[PDB]
Amino acid sequence: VYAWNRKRISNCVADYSVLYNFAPFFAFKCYGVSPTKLNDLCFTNVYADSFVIRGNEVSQIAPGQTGNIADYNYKLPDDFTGCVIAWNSNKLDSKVGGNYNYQYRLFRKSNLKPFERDISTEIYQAGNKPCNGVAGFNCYFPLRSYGFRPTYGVGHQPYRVVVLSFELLHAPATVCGPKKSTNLVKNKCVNFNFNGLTGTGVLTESNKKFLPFQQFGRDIADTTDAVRDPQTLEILDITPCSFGGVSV
Amino acid sequence: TQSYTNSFTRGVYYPDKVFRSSVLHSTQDLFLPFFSNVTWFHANPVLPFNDGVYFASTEKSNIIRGWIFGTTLDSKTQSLLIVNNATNVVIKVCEFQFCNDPFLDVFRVYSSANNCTFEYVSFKNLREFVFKNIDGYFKIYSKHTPINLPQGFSALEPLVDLPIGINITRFQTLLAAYYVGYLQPRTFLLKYNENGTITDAVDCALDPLSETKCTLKSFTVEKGIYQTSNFRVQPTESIVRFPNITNLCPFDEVFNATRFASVYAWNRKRISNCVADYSVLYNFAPFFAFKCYGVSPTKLNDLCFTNVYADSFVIRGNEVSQIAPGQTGNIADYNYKLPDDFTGCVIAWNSNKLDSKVGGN
Amino acid sequence: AIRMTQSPSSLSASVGDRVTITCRASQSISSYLNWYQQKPGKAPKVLIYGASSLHSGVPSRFSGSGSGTDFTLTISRLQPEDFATYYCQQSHSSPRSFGGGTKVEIK
Amino acid sequence: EVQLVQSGAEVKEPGSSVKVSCKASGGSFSTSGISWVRQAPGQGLEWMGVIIPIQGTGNYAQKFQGRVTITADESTTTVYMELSSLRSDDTALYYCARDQHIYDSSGHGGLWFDPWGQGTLVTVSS
Amino acid sequence: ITPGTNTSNQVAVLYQGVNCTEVSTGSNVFQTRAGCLIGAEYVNNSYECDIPIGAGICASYQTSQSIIAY
Ligand SMILES: *[C@@H]1O[C@H](CO)[C@@H](O)[C@H](O)[C@H]1NC(C)=O
Ligand SMILES: *[C@@H]1O[C@H](CO)[C@@H](O)[C@H](O)[C@H]1NC(C)=O
Ligand SMILES: *[C@@H]1O[C@H](CO)[C@@H](O)[C@H](O)[C@H]1NC(C)=O
Ligand SMILES: *[C@@H]1O[C@H](CO)[C@@H](O)[C@H](O)[C@H]1NC(C)=O
Ligand SMILES: *[C@@H]1O[C@H](CO)[C@@H](O)[C@H](O)[C@H]1NC(C)=O
Ligand SMILES: *[C@@H]1O[C@H](CO)[C@@H](O)[C@H](O)[C@H]1NC(C)=O
Repeated sequence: VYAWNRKRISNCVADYSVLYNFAPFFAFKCYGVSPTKLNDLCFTNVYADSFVIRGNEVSQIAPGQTGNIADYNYKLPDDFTGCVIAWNSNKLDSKVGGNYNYQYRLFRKSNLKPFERDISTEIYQAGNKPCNGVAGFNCYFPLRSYGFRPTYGVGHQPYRVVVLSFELLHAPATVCGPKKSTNLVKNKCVNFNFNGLTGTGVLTESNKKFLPFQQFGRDIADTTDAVRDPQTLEILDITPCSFGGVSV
Repeated sequence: TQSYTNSFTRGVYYPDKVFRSSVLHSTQDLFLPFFSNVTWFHANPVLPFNDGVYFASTEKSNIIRGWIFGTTLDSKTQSLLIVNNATNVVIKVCEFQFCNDPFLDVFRVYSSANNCTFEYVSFKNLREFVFKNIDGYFKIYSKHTPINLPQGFSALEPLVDLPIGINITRFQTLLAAYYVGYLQPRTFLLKYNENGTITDAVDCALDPLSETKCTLKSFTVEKGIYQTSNFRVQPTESIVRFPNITNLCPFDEVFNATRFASVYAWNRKRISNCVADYSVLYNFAPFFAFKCYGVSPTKLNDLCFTNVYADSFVIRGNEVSQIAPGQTGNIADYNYKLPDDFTGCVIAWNSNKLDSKVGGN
Repeated sequence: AIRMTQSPSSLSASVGDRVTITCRASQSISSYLNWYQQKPGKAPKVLIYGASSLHSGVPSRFSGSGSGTDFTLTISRLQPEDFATYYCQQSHSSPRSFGGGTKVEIK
Repeated sequence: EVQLVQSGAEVKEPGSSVKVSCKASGGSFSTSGISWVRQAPGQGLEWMGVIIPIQGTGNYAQKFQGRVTITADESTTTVYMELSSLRSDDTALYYCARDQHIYDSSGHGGLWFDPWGQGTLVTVSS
Repeated sequence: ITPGTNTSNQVAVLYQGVNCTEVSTGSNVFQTRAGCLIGAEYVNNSYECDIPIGAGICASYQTSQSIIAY
């Protein structure tokens, strides 16, 4: 957990409905998004951060949490949008004599910033007496090994955790769900869906001066008034179709 | 050679990649404050980084070429090297061993280059760059404008975004006179004209007039008296006062009993005159989480209670849901009832290995 | 830079007697003192750690106490197999300085 | 508990170096300090240095710095101590021991060396 | 207190309901029943009210022009 692995996912179509076939977990824990809607969205990037904790600490893998893990080992941002997947791995990560291949950081001078990894093995100095790298009074070793055994209770058994963080920026989308894209229809009232941005309106050719890095435009009420087509990089103006009041 | 200069209004960049036209938009971000104090260098330690760097160079022949970012710059950690050939920009994050006085000859910078986890390849002129390392991206904004620091305005369009998450604290310039400023978390009011270009900006914390301009959400302010803000005196230090108590609370004997009581004759223990560390309760029982009502489990160590009561018993699984305020059932009616205004924590763990016998317990 | 001084260096007692050995530190080491028992031709074994705790398997006759700069190891009833050399070690800070060592002999 | 087994005896000359192995049976490796304690013939014990295998380096007392090198082989679960520039005062029994360092919450309880090797007699022949 | 930005960027500040001791800050402090007025030169003359400050004190922008309170 103190040296949690991180993998970057980009330039691919992500089908989140096969994640049930890879790990024997019971449900997602998705913050800011719903697990069933993941296949209908495009994200600029995905990050899969994997590690092992024990049962008690699975509750700490969540935005706004505090503890040993959330402070010194693995911290999630308060504005987190993603999904946490944790499953019991007592059959794999537990030995009869004890599994001491998994460790956690117990002491640290200050709390971790979100998504910060600290792999320093320096001796922690609780007091003022210098340690000079040697354990002693008020000189602790910050890393402590979990002792995982098959006879431990469900709260003390190992749990494998994978955190998926969805970077949804203004950049062009790179990770999308399986979704076939139809032909572009202009000058007609249609239900459009650009990279998961859904709406209803009339799409017209535009002469707005989008800079090469921009991808969409907003309005006074933060309503998307222009878009960039993901395939043919042109600028489309979105207009409400047609409506009015009718008096008798 | 280190001189000092006023930055005037230089250093405004597009904070987002959303197109806006003919609008005044308020954004809080790392900006270089107006009329700041920039350091002017002439052609050597390493400058700090802080929250961001604004680099400016009035040049004509591209003498300055590259930059170095990192924390120790001694191959003990990953460092960012950004150089450029006649056309190709070379960006590397190897664990370089930089020389004391890096320079370029018309390469004598890093004697070693190991563990490269990322590689990216792509009148005077005033070139302005803003480097900031927020989130997990190293954002570089650039703007080259012909001059003859001018008392004018020009926005800096974004140029490069790199997913490198290298911790950066120090940086240095590489060449084969330049201005440096540091970004601070300021609130700005930006003006997008008809073509979507930032043409003016107001720094809301510069002076009372700019506070008025930002409060009105406008650049022109009419004659009158405007209620702008509220002045407050901020605290100087923190004071903590807790009672004189040294004994530790006896949570050992509650969770580690040989046999728990029956639910109808539930055991109760009183806890007082002690310091209770609720972070060791995880080491006594193999439960999965607390169920705290009126309080949060992580905050328990920051509170003082007049008394604590630990009521212990054994039920079966179906009835664990009944140990909660407002519940009804056999247990909540005839055995163990909790008040509707309950403030506490319920801890339940399976004990099938202890409380179950082959013939029945 | 912390030194440990023992007293006496060699005491001769009989079986069933009470043996008291003192271990003094130049400066306070809290409760980071240990007592080791070494028999000739063999590696030392732990008897007291933390100045007040008994290791698993240690007979109840051994007892240690004290804190700060004054410490004492006490054997309530001496035994024929309790004649050995006793070393006191401080775990306060580097270096872990062993005492001069007290040798318990038969009267 | 954990069992420690060392290598055999060594006979050397002043100005040479000696490498002594200490193989742990196992159970807390890469987090347990493998301390080395030497004992001169007829003299008291002396602490040379300690190594935590995950640190990679080795810490030593302010009497052996500069001529003692301790390294750990994680794959073989063996700790190696290399004492260079041997002299007359380097003839002793060389034990390897494992630290525990149980601390409750304030400083009560300290380190102790429960497992010791059988001892590696190193003789610096003249 | 400000004349229009078309006229001058010089402004005066009124800290409402505080004594002129609990107070960017010029050496032109003045004590009105409405608060502490910084940046306005009090004048013994009286004119028509231009910018009402309160409790009978008004401010204007008049001549080398500056903000005066009266
Ligand atoms: C995208 O794909 C369409 C057809 O699949 C193709 O006509 C178009 O050129 C492609 N554009 C890009 C930028 O890949
Ligand atoms: C910038 O700070 C220096 C001292 O660090 C000071 O001498 C200089 O006057 C400042 N710049 C301005 C424009 O006042
Ligand atoms: C926008 O660009 C056009 C292009 O000629 C120019 O005429 C116009 O003045 C620009 N807008 C502004 C506000 O300058
Ligand atoms: C500027 O605004 C003031 C309002 O206080 C007005 O009296 C004056 O005539 C204006 N001047 C110009 C040139 O618009
Ligand atoms: C301000 O305080 C001083 C003493 O500190 C007092 O003499 C004076 O009357 C006060 N004035 C007002 C307006 O509060
Ligand atoms: C106003 O007059 C009083 C006395 O009549 C005098 O003390 C004071 O200084 C005058 N104020 C100014 C600004 O001249």
